Amino acid sequence: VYELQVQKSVTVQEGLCVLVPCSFSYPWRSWYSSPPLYVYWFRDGEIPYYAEVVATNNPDRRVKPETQGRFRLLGDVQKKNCSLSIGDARMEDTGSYFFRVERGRDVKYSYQQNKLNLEVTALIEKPDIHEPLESGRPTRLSCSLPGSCEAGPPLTFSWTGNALSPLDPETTRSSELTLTPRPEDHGTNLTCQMKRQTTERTVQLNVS
Ligand SMILES: CC(=O)N[C@H]1[C@H]([C@H](O)[C@H](O)CO)O[C@@](O)(C(=O)O)C[C@@H]1O
Repeated sequence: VYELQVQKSVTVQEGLCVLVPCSFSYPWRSWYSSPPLYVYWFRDGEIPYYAEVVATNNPDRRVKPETQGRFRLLGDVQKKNCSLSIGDARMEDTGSYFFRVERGRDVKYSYQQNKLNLEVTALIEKPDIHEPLESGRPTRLSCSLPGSCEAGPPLTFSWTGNALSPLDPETTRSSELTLTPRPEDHGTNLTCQMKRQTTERTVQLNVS
């Protein structure tokens, strides 16, 4: 009667985020005596009674400062959803995790058989720049990053290149950038670095 559906292993590139689909079941008669349903995710081998949860829907339970905001329960727990969302992954997050349910004095249960193994790989993904290119046009660029979440603390950008003097010599921190390619700027390496408060992406210009 106590079942938990979730993949056993999961991978995420440090700094990015992933969504761990999860579903769970437990015996519940369903009559009006309806005490609240509290679920938790813990680090492997911790004791429910004394541990700060990595994630929970219990308003009284203290959450690990390290996971506050990065690990969040998605979906309605009242609808069998234990889906987890890990954001701004960190190497420290690597390890095993388990889910627990509690409802009334009777329902209490840790799914120690269905642990969740999380491996935090290194960040190899490169930012992105998203077809004009006319000498004298107000083209606007945008340097974002795939697999990113607005989980942790906002990212920081800084553009590099020789073609950064035609206009503002300081308004180049924004994610998006407006620029009118002045002629001389052709086949010039344009870069965009990023940090989470340092990977980059270099592209070659082309004016016509
Ligand atoms: C009897 C029951 O349904 N739940 C029991 C659970 C689960 O059997 C295990 O966590 C499964 O791994 O174990 C406990 O130690 C717990 O964590 O509270 C006692 C609790 O009564």
